[PDB]
Amino acid sequence: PLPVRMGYPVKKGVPMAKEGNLELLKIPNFLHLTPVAIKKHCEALKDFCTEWPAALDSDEKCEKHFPIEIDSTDYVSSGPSVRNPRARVVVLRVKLSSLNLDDHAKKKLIKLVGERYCKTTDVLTIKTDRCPLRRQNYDYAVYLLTVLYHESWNTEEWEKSK
Amino acid sequence: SRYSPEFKDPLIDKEYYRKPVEELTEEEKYVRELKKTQLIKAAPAGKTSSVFEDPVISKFTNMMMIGGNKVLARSLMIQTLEAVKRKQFEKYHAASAEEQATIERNPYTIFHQALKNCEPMIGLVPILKGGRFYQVPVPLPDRRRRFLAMKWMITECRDKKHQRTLMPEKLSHKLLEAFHNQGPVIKRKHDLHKMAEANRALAHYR
Amino acid sequence: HAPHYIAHRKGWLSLHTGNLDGEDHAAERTVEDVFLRKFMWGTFPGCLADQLVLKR
Amino acid sequence: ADERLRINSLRRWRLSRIVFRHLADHGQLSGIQRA
Amino acid sequence: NHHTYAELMQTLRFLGLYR
Amino acid sequence: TYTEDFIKKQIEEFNIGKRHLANMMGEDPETFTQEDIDRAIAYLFPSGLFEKRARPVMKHPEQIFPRQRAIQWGEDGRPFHYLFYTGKQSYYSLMHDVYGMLLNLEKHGSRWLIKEELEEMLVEKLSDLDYMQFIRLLEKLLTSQCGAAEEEFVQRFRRSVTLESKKQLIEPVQYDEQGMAFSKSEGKRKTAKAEAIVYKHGSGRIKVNGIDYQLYFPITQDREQLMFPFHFVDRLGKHDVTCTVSGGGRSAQAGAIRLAMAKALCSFVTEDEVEWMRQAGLLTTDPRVRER
RNA sequence: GGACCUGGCGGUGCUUCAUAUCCCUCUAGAGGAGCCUGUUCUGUAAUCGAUAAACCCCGAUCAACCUCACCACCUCUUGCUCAGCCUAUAUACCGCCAUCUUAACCCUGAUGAAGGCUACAAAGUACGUUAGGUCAAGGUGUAGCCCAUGAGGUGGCAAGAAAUGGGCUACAUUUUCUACCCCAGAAAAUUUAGC
Ligand SMILES: [Mg+2]
Ligand SMILES: [Mg+2]
Repeated sequence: PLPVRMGYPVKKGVPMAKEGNLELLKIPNFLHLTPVAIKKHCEALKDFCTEWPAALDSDEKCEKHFPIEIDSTDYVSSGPSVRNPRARVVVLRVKLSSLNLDDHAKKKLIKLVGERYCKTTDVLTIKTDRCPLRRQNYDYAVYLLTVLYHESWNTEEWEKSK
Repeated sequence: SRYSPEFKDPLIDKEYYRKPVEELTEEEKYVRELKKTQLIKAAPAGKTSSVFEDPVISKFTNMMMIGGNKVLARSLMIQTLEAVKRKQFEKYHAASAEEQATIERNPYTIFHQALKNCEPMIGLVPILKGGRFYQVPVPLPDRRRRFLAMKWMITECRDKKHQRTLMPEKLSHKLLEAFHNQGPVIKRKHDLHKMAEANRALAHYR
Repeated sequence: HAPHYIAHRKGWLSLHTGNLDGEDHAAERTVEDVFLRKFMWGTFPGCLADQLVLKR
Repeated sequence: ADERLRINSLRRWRLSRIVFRHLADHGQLSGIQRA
Repeated sequence: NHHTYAELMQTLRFLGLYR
Repeated sequence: TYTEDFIKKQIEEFNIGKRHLANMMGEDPETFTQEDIDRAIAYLFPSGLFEKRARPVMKHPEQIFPRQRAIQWGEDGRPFHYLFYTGKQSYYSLMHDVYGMLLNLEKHGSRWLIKEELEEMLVEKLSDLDYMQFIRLLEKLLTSQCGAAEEEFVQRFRRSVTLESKKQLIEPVQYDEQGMAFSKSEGKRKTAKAEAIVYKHGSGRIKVNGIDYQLYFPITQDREQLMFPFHFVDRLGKHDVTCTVSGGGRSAQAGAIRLAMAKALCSFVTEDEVEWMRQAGLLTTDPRVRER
C-alpha cells in the first residue's frame, strides 16, 4: 500500500508507476523484515538462547581458562548443492606459554613448528585440511598437537650433542 | 592527458611571490587574483626553487638521457662540471701573475658561454618545388638555435672515433674548446653560415 | 535502455551468488538461466509482457 | 582414465563469447556490468 | 547436456504444452 | 497531461502511503518526515544503482509532476496582462519596469544571468538580441546612481560564483603526549603512498621509515624533492618530520613524501603562503599514472 | 514567336583568410652474419608429406635404424565378431563462427510561374542470404568400398638453386663481472612508427 515510483523520468515525464514496474520487482526487498517484525521475531526467538558464562567477562580471562581456539568456516551460497570444499579447513591456535614446557621443550617445540609459531604473539597455529570432513581435520589437529608436545618433551640420543 | 584543460602549469619562481603588493601593476594584480580561481598542475619532478637550479644544464642532461636513466645522465653532467673546474684550477695555478686575471674557473659560465658560441643564427629548410630539391636559408628562432647548439655538442661527444675516452672527459674538452671559439662544433656552425651564404639567391623561394 | 546502464539505470534480471569472487558454478547458473528463459517463453507464448526475474 | 593416471605415475561461464555478450549486454548475467 | 535439454523441449512439444 | 483531479488523488494516496510507511517502520505517523521517507524506502527497497534518480523514490506528487499550464485570459476572454497581445508580456513588462526605473533615476564574484535562466524565470522564450537589449538596460541602470531598491532589483538578475583557494583543506594541529604540537597528512604519487607528521618546532631532522633522509634517499634528486617544500616558504631547519612511505619506486616515494609534507606544513604557515604553495604546484596530487 | 519565373550549374577560375590531415621540426630504431619457413624454377617412379600416432629429454631439433602417407612390386580374403575403412557429405541437417540486405498555418505578387528579411527591426509563426568456414573439446542422418577405399610383406622415397616476403638469436663502454641496490673494486639511404 505505497505509491512508490522507480525509474529515470523521460523528458517532461515521471518515474514509472509501481504497477507493471519490473525494476521494483527486481529489488531484493526488505518488506518482510521491518523493525516491528524484527522485534516481534526476536522476542519469540529469545526462548532458544543460553547465557554466556558471566565469569568470562573479557578476553583476559578467556585465553586463561580456555586456551585453545579452534576456527572453522561455513559458507552460504545459492544453488542446488551445499558442498563447498573450503569448509573442511580447521585452524587450531594455542599460546605456547599455556603449555607445560620447560626451556628445552619450548626450544624444541618452536624449532619443530618453524613458521607456524609467531615470536611476536607466542601463538602456535596448526592448519589442518587433509581430511575430507571437518571433524576429521579437528581430530587430526588435536592429534598433531598431542604428538608435538610429547615429542618436544622427549630427549633422544642426538639431542645430547646440542 | 590526465589533466583537464582547466589546469594551468605551476610557476615555481620563489621571488615572484615575495614581490611587495605596491610593486604589482594592475595587470599583474589582476593576473595574481585570477590565478586563485584556476587549477594548478602538480609541479613535476625536476625544477625546484633551489638557488642552484639551472634550466640550461637540466635541458642538456635531459638531452643526454638514454632510456629514462636520469641518474646516469646527471652523474655525467656533474662529472663534466667537476672536470672543467679541475682543469681550470690546474691552468690557473700554473699561470703567470697577469694571466690569472683572464682565466675563468666557474664551470657554469664556461658551459653557458660555450653553448652560446655554437648557436647558429641562420639555417636551412628542405624544400622541393620544381621536381628538384632545394635548400633555402631562413632565420632560426632562438629556441631552434639553442637546441641545435646542444644537439651538435652531444652528437660530437657521441662520436665513435673517440675510442674508450669516457663521456665526461670528452665533453669537458669540447666545452673548453668551444669556450675559446675552437673545435669541430664551431666549425659546424661556420660551415652552416657559409653554406647558407652560398645560397642567398634561393632565399626568394621562401 | 542500452547495456551500459546495467548498473546505472537498468538492473539485473538473474540474481545469484555464483559470479562473486570465491563462489563457484557461475557457468552452471548461466546454463540454468538460459534453459529456464527458453522454457518460460515456450510455455507461456504471447503472455509474457516482460522478461523474467530469476532469483535464488 | 584412472588406469591412464596410474601408468603416468609408474613412469568461466562456459558459453560462446557472443552468447556471453547477449546475456551480458541484456543484463541476464548477474553482476557483469560494462566499465 | 544438449541431449537432455533437446528431447525434453521436443518431447513436451508433441504433448501440446511447449510452443 | 495531468488534470488537477489526478494530482489531488495523488496527494491523498501519498498521505495514505506516508501513514502506511510510518506504521510499517514503527515510527509515529504524526512526526514522520520526508527524510524518514527516504531512509525507509532505501532500506525496504535496497538499490545499488549509481543514478540517484533511478533508485526507488517516494516523494510528494507535485515535486515530480511538472506544470506549465499558465492561462492568460478568463472566461470573458479578456487577457489578464495589458501587454498580452505583444506575445511576450513578461519580457516587455520587465523592460517597461526597467525603463521606468531609469527615467526615475535620471530625474534624480558574480555573473549576469544566462539567457536560459531568464527564460525560466520569465516563463517565456526569448531570442538572443532581446536578451542583449535587456542586459544593456541592466548595465545602464548599474552605471547610474542606483539606489537600494534598484540595487536589489539588479541583484535579482546577478548570479554567483566561487573560488578554488578556500577548498584547500588546512589540517588541524594535534598535540602529542609530550605537549609538542604537530600536524599529520597523506600524499600519493603513482603507487607510492606517504604519511607524514610535521612538528611545529624542530631542527630539520627528517626520518623516512625511521631512517635519516640522506640514508633513505641516496640520490640527490630525491633530497631536492624533499627540500622543495620548506625552501619555498623559507622554513629549512625549523621543522622536524617523521614520515612513513610505502610502495612505488625512489622517485614516486620522494614525490609522495613531498606532497604529504607540504600538506602537513600548510598548518604552520600563513594563508598567503598556503596559496603560494598551491600556485607553485606543491599541494596538488599528480594524476599521471601508467596507462593500459 | 514575345516577355517573365525557378533553376540546375554533377561547373570553372582568381582574392583573402580558419588551413587542421599531410609538410618542415624532435626521438627511436629498421641494412650486416647464422639458421627456419612462404612462393618460383629444375628433378624424381615417389610426398625436404604428417605424430589427440615417433626420435627428442639442456634449450631446441633433423633425419629417426618406428607407425601412417607416396612410388615399384607382390600375397591373402569369407575374412573378425552378418567383418572392416576413417572414405565423402555441415556442396545433407542441427549447433557454433562469419558475409550481405531489411508537416501545418499566415501574409505578398491584381489570388501567374513564385516569394516572405532588417533588432533604434519593415510578415512571418509554428528475419532472410551464402556452391561461406568449422567433424579439435558438439550431436542427427545420408551416401560409397567390401577377391578391396580391408589386412599384410619386400625394396625405394628423406630433393637441388636462386630472387624476393616473413620470422628466431648476439650485436658493449651511458658497456660487462662481483658486492650492494646507486659515494666501491676489477674487465675490456630510404622508409617505419611515436608523441
Ligand atoms: Mg560449407
Ligand atoms: Mg618421406
